[PDB]
Amino acid sequence: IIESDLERAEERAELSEGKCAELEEELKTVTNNLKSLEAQAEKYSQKEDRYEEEIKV
Amino acid sequence: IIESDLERAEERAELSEGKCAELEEELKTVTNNLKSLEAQAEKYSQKEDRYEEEIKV
Amino acid sequence: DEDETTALVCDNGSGLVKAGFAGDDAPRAVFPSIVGRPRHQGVMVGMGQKDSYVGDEAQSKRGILTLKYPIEHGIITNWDDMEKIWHHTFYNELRVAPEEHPTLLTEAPLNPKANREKMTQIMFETFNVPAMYVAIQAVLSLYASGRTTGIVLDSGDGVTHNVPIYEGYALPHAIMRLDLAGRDLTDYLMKILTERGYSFVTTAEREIVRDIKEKLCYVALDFENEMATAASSSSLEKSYELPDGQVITIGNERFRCPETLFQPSFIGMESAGIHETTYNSIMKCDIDIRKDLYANNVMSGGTTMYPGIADRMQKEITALAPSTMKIKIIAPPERKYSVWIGGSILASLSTFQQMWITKQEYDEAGPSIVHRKCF
Amino acid sequence: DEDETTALVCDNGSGLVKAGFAGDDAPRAVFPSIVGRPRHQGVMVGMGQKDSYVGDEAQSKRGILTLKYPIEHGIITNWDDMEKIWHHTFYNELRVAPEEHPTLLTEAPLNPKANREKMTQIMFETFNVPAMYVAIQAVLSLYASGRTTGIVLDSGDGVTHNVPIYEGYALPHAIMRLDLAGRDLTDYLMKILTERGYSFVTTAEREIVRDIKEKLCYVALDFENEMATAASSSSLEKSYELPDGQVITIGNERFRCPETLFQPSFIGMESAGIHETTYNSIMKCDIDIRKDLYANNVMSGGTTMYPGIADRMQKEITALAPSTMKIKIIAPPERKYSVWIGGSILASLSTFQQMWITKQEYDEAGPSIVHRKCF
Amino acid sequence: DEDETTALVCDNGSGLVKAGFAGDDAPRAVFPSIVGRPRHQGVMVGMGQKDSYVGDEAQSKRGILTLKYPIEHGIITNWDDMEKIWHHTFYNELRVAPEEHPTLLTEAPLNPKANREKMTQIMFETFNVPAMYVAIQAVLSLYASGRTTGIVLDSGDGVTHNVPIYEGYALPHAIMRLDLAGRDLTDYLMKILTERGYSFVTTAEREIVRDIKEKLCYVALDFENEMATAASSSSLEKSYELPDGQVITIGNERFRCPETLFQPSFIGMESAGIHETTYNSIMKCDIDIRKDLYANNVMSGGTTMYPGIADRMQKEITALAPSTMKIKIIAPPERKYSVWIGGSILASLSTFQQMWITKQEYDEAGPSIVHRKCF
Repeated sequence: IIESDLERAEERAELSEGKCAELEEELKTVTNNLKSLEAQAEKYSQKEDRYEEEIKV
Repeated sequence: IIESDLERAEERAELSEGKCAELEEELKTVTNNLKSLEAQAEKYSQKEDRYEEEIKV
Repeated sequence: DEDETTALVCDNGSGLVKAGFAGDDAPRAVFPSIVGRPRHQGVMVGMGQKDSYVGDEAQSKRGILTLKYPIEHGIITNWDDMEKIWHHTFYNELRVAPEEHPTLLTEAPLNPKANREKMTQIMFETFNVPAMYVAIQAVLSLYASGRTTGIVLDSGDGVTHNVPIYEGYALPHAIMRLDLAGRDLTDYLMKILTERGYSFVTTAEREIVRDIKEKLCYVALDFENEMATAASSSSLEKSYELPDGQVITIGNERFRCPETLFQPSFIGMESAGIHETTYNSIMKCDIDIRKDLYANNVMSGGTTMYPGIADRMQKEITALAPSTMKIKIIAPPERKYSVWIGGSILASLSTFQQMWITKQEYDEAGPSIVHRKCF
Repeated sequence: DEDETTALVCDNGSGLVKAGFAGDDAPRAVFPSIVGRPRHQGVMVGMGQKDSYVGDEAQSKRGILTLKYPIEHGIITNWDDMEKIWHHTFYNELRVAPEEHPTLLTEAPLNPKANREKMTQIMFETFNVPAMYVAIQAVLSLYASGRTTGIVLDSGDGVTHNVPIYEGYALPHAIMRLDLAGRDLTDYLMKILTERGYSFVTTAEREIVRDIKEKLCYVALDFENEMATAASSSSLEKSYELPDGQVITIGNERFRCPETLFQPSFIGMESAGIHETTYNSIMKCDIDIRKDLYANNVMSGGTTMYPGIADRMQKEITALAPSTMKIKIIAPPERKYSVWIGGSILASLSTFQQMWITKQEYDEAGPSIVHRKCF
Repeated sequence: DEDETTALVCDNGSGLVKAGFAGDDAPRAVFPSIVGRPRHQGVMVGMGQKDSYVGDEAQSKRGILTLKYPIEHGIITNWDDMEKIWHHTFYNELRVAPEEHPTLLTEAPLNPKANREKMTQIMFETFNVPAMYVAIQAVLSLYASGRTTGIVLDSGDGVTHNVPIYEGYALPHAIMRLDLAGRDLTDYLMKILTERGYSFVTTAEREIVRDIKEKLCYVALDFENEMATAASSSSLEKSYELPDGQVITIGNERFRCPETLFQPSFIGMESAGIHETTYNSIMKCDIDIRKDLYANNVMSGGTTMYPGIADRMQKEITALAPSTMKIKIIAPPERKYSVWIGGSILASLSTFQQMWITKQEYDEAGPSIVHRKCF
């Protein structure tokens, strides 16, 4: 019974670990996108200025 | 051992669930930061476009 | 069981079949496109045991079965097995009778004609469906993604179709179709892992490698730098647990397989790769089309779930594209599950009620009607 | 073999290269415009094996080669491969060194100028030819056909230009360049044969479809009537034997490929076809020119081989052409070889020996000189 | 000791090891790939007795030895045992110390790294060979067989390679590692002879069955009619003399064993067998390659010595193959010895003198060098 609950609890660990890994992969994907977007938001803010400068010029 | 492994299987259910929940929060955090940076990068891309439109003008 | 004669939607590929009803958000059940058969002599008597197994039954009992896929490279070659898959799909898990519901099936635009014709015949003759439609995978992906204009790069298990669409219309002269797919990447991974001391040559072994691929493999953004490290250090290896307790680790092979999408020569294929064909699908369209296709590279199908693939596809085409112009990729969490989603959307459109073939016109014309009525 | 320092003549398209000695009625050597390269890793040693193969070498060992051509839609894009083709054609097959012979190369009048400059530069700098001339393909087609007046519809592999000439004079305002040629007709056929269940995408496969087209296809005097029968009866299918012993049968696809000449929309082109350009080039010619060009519309180059094309074209032009006037298409035996033959006729005229760029004028000015010296 | 510093050649399979010097037309000696060890307690004293016996010593003293094979389906897993076999080979039968001569060893390229790395290391570090070269079995077989193009069927003791070669090039995507070999045929025969009342379960018994197989078995081009009679009549049984004077007769089992190569299900293997595997390797090659491989199926390795095998293979392939085409098998007397013969040929080619790893490059790079210098 404990083993059956263990198997299910382990299954939950696996399902939850599955989700953990999936979220981790999504976390990293999103975080990697965050980072590329941090780079883009800054490059874009810089472009906001390069373009603003093209307008000023 | 089995009760201990149930406690561990359950601990792992809790740990992996706990961690996947932490990742859901980290994921939502980076997703929201991504959305913010994306919105920011997009606001800049929109400004870049406004300038591009004005650059063309 | 439904309160309307809603169409059934069955996204039948060379991998898994996703099925449910039109108007929903997701399939009710998914099934391997497999019919399994024992390769052993029975010893005990009164054990049940089928002559043939279908879908998930075939996969669950696979330890002694040889498993065959009725669909290869997007085309049904074995329609007796598809009748079994559809019987299972409809009556065992969705638990619906197509006799009371229109049914929508999917295929690539240059999928050989026998596919849509036999799909039409099975549903009208064995299921006696009141209506049929065979839909375009790119169309379905565009509805799911919220676009009418873009390149649909559908790199799934069967074929890569890669068709440019503008304002909802085909630009067929620019379809950069390619006989390179997820199934070849699986075959490559079986061979490259064999080289590591883990041979994978039987059916059970093939299903395991496909599972390994889906969880461990990636394409990355920069192959040469990724391999310079993966080939030099164990820090980039990842383990996998096999059903019998064996543990396999994969190093640079983890991405060298998937890389075949960008370097087809790895498996003996003569091809520019999926990113050059994506680029050419845009380039081969008229100059006043190109700008909208560059801004809308639509990713769908399988293999779209490899880490680094959306980022890499945009990098590879923007690198071939002209300067000044912005080139963008669309790669939503609905990637690969876009064909089924599009089926639900399309089946339910009021304007699509003029596209469905009824079990009237069918009898006068026969299954060849699909070539007069669908696309 | 040659016993005199006659001019060499060589016509070069995206299809094939024809060459021989001026004064004859045929090229003495014909090679594919192909340079082949191996795409495999060698394992045996002492096997010979080239870095590159040219012309017939490229086709003979093609089983493991990727095959590329240097000329696209009328222009040279790869001068290095043209040098290899000419080196082989002149020194190995014709057994002639151009250093001792003037050489005549060809293009239609709207061909981008870079093509004439490259033809001039390669022969003067890598072959050390004592003299050069670049002639108009329409000029040479009319010489081969026995005409001074007529419209040359050069439906070759790359591009069709449809150039009108009256009394030996250009009517350049009326040249209706068309983006439809034999290479596109091959692509159409590859897609329609895919619909029949035979995918042809790799080099060996692309060569097969080109060969199928050349041997099995015809235009069809009446497209719709020919299709009504071809689509209904297997008696109109022609069986082609594939290199590995397998066969492919082709039905209405047999004529739908060349039909693109009358239906360019088949490959996504915004045009009615070769008969439309035939009609527009004459339509824009002077009202007192038209009668002589309508009675002498001239087929030249390849794709004119279609035993359906002779009647198909005269019917299509007659239908658009004025009454009272005799409307006629010349479809001479000097087809698919008319430019080379015309080249021999021009190159050997006594009146043409003052038309040569010498290898003096060339070095003083550079290859741009061809733009002032030829036409 | 020789009249030249010729390379020594040793072909180490999972069955037997063939060895001699490069430039000869035969190995000087053949040894079983066996290291034997006593399984009994000594009773007498001053009896000599080794810890282990190798090759022919291992077989001659086998009455009380357990006999192990250091090579597992082409992979050396026990390199201490191979070093002892090699020392015996080089010093007792060839009578040449490797220190003064380059050495050529062979493997399938399908072998998962460890074999070529350890083979290279043993010769450089325990024998101090001045140079090394690990060769491809398909290459060696084609040189021995007089071919540059064809498929090598080396169905020997370990693994079947079935690798196609065109113009000296590998076509690696078409190579199918097959887990069906002469060693499995022996195990099958031990079990079916047990059914007849002659159990074979020990080392001595395994060696007897291998000897029975080699001398009594055949495959038959028509196994069905052959078994209908062989299983019905004693007139088709052949007597074999067992080491102790007892006699075993074998009937349909004689061919039933070899038949496994065409009926792999007999040993529990999920495979189409060697004829279909060969066919698929042909099929997987390009369409302009397929015809040259169909006409050039080349037998090598072991089991290719069974009566009816050249005809059995040619007929099975012909049945799978398309019409018009002629399917042919080359089956030289250099069978089973062909990899060694090829080693002699390859080691001696002038175009292969730059392929050798020197005992300098080896130490600077280590054994991983085999991946940069050999193939």
